[PDB]
Amino acid sequence: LSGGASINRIFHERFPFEIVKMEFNEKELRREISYAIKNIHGIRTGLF
Amino acid sequence: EETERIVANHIREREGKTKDQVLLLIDIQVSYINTNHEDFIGFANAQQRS
Repeated sequence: LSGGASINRIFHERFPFEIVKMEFNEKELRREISYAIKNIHGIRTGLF
Repeated sequence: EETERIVANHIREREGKTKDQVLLLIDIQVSYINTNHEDFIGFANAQQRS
């Protein structure tokens, strides 16, 4: 396999996949968010 | 004369302190604006406000 053809694979196959691979761990992420919204508000109240 | 004098005097002394407190009380209201008051929040505008 040639070098340049591989580069296309790097750009359009590897890079996307490397990105997809980094897990969100969303349950722990959602916690981060909820903590985040309480902290911006905090000492102020509610809406919006 | 002297009675009117002393009492009128006392009034002006009290005038200061009461006005200060009246101002301060309103200032307190601006410093924090509570949203957890039950009479305040219906929430989604009408259809929940009494």
